[PDB]
Amino acid sequence: AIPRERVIKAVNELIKFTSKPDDEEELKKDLQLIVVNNKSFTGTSKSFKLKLLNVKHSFYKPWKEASATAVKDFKVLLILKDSDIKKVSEDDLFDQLDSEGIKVDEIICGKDLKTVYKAYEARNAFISQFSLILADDSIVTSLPKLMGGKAYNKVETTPISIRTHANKEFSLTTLTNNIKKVYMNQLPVKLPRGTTLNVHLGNLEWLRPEEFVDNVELISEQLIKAYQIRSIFIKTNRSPVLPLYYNQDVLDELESTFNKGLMEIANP
Amino acid sequence: EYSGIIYVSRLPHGFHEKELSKYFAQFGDLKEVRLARNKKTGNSRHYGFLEFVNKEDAMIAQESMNNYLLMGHLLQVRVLPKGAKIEKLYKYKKRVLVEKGITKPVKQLKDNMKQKHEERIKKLAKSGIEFKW
Amino acid sequence: FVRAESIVAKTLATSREKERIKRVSILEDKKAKNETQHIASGKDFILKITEGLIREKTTYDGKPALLFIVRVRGPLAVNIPNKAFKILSLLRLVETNTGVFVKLTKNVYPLLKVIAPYVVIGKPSLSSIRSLIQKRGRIIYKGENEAEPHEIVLNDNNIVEEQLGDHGIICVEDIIHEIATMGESFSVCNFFLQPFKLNREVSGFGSLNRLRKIKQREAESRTRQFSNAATAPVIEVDIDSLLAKLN
Amino acid sequence: RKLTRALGRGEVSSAKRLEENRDSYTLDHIIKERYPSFPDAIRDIDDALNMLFLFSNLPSTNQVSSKIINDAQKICNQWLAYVAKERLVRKVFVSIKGVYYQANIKGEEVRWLVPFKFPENIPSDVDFRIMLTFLEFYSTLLHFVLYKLYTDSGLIYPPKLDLKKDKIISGLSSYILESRKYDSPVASLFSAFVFYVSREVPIDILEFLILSCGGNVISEAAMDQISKVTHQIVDRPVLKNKVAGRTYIQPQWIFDCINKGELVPANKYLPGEALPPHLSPW
Amino acid sequence: NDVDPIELVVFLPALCKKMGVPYAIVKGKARLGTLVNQKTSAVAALTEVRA
RNA sequence: CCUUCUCAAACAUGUUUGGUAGUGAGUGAUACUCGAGUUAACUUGAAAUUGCCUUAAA
Repeated sequence: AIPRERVIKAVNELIKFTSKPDDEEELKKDLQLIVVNNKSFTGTSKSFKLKLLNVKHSFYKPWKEASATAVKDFKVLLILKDSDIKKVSEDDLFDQLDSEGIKVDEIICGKDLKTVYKAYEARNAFISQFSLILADDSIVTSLPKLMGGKAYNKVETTPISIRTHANKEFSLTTLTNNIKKVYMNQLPVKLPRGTTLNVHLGNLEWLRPEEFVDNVELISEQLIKAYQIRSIFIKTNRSPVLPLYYNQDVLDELESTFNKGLMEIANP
Repeated sequence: EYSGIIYVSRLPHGFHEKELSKYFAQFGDLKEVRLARNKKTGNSRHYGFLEFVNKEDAMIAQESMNNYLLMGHLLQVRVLPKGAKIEKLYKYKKRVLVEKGITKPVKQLKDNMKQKHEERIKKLAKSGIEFKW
Repeated sequence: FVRAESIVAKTLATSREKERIKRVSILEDKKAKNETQHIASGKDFILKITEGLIREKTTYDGKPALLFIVRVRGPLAVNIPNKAFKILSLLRLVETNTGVFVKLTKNVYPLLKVIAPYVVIGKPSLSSIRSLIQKRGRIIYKGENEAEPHEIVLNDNNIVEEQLGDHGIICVEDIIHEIATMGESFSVCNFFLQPFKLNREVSGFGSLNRLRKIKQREAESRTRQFSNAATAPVIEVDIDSLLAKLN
Repeated sequence: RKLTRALGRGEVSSAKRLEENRDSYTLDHIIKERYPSFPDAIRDIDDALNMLFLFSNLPSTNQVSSKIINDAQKICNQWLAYVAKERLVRKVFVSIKGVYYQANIKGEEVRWLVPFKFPENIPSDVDFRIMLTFLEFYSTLLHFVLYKLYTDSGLIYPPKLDLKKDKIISGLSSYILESRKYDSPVASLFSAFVFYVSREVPIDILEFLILSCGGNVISEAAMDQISKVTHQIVDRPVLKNKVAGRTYIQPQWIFDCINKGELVPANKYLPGEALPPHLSPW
Repeated sequence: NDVDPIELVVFLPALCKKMGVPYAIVKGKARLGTLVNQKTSAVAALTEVRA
């Protein structure tokens, strides 16, 4: 898969390049993974559903840990069904995620989105302050019309669909368990309609370089089975790229019920 | 002075060419109706132009619809001065994508990507980077 | 005069309806091919709503069923699109306060999904079937010395025998039995019958009748729902109580 | 006027409260003033019966509402069920206009007409407001008279109905008449007889007559929803295989037996034979 | 606009302009009365609104 | 002066598959795949001057 020594040297070289001596001192240290596929990821159809890749090392808790000295702190928004907004109170989440240190800042629903946050200015202002948006999978398919087309231009504002129902009933245990799994293990990735896939690994101050190496190893070994990948790069913002994977063989792939109902309902 | 050309802006989501012509025919005969739209998707730009046969009818339409509050949008209507005719507003459509063919053979594209990888290596060596291969 | 808000609202509602019908058509085409991987669901759901009101979602067994379809007034500010209008014309449901009988099958389900917003669908009981045929039964009958046919009330069993006798249909009760049992010559009986012209539950514009109209509209909004979700279960209501009101 | 004001001001819940908090007029004092004697009321109920049975068979129009039609049908079914249980019919005559029934009610002859189950055409040339006023008065009268008859017979009024039987067949059989030797021979005819009625034979009429001269009825038309049979009533040109132990009859046999009082022999009423003339009992 | 005696409202537009308050003259004290559950109303005002 | 896909099966409360096509204008850097498609983040009142079926009826 990935040479561990080579990727260790790559991460160490990037983290040496980051400190040679506005947003100028902050935007340039975000580590990015570029995946280039031979063919289109989705096909002819756009997708908004983020692909959740599991990693062994926690990611969002370091974000809240390191965001205490930042302008915008890490915030989690949760969107549930309108009929299920009455089954959840803030203490019900507090006593079920106080051990994990997870705090849900604000819970909304479709009615709240369609009434309180209808105007574009209010909608963008409310959305822009949140960093992790988790949605019920039942309601997640109505979200492009409500949250708008601006919210899907960035990864962090793109909603995450999580399973909230057990035995065709609402389950607080299931909802909290899915939230815990997302907060600990999995990361969201934006599947593009081109060939250039971007992964935001995180920030150099969030995690140690060895943990970045392990996470990128697990992501690469998982994506190998996910698709026939072609090229893999690791980079930092405002800096060039470093290749880490290459393969050749996957390049060789480059080159009426309606009328029956009408007949049944018509006379002859 | 004034021409028979009307600039309309802050148009709602559903107001398009057919809607605009249908509404302003009641104020007068229309010589040309155009609506600004995005080139790559069939979405209105929320402004457009109309031309009346009668400049008096253009003035009346403006003084009637200049500050009409419509579906959360306060309409804006102006009469254009002499000259300045309307042009270059084509009715664009929502474009689709299709995969084009490749005339470069497999060996040629492999050689090209090998050369690109070599140039990447040379650029990394240029930029003070000590990385293997 | 025509107001700009009316024009734009009609445009927006018609566009939403076209999007709904397009999504329904694409999904049903994938079902007709039945060899497509990416699909939201590959089966059929019925939502039975009865009476403070209870809704039960079940899976359609696929067995043929007897449905009564009533054409109601559709969504506000909607132009009926071409496919829905074609299906309604074939079902002979071009105007409201009109009911027909339908044989529900697998090829009939997708059309019902397409025409969900304009019709109300139920399962008629034998008493209501007998009441409809005995109370509102009309045929178009052509005489030998009559140059032009005309509509008459289904009053004579002799006409029934002389027009449907080869299939063994002898009288009104035979027609009722064939409609209820969905046997041979079912469509022959259905099209020999004209579509049943019902009457409105609330009529007039006095203060009492306007209050009744307000209550009726509130009840209609509470029961009837358009999901616009391309997979909405076909909604089945208490056609017995509806026919008690409309007949 | 006040409801119009509430709707004009836009106060919908106020209007609903105004509609709830009103009391309608009644005609009980007028009935008791006009009919001081129960025999007088019984003598006058015949036109009421005719009006109710006529109005129950009409379809709903703009002038005539489904609520009024349903109330007429219900009160007619209660009357028919009472006559059927007390076994009080005496004469029956089937004319092209409909069925004339003559019963004996507290020693007085009551004659009335029931139309056939067909969609009769409304002329739109009659004063429907006058007819509806007459119908309201007649409904009050028959409610009072039926209450007295059920109570004097020792039955609960109004009788409760069986909902599933109502949804199977909407007749007098839906209403079960509860409590807390008849006069021979009309009542006692068809004793311990089971009649299987064919689908084309009028089920409401024949069931009413057999129940009135009490015997079991098995309806084929009521078998659509989903041994002991002695007689079977049919009217068809070509009749299928017949069970040997069962007597096949034509519907005129029932009417002629009722009119004569005695048992008219069944050799004259067979499908492969013509019928004798149906004489009027009067 | 149709208040009699008119001095009850004739000072109001100048007062609103002096205090920097948006105002509008509307036709119908009876219409304003329907707004606030009365037969008539000389004036109406919105102070706090929902989000 | 309308009002927005509020979900499915499979295996044993857990696991996997599928389901989401958007207000417009503008600023911009930076890399990737053959005028085509992708790739950090920033502004804004729903902002704007021209890129060839009828009883929801009078």
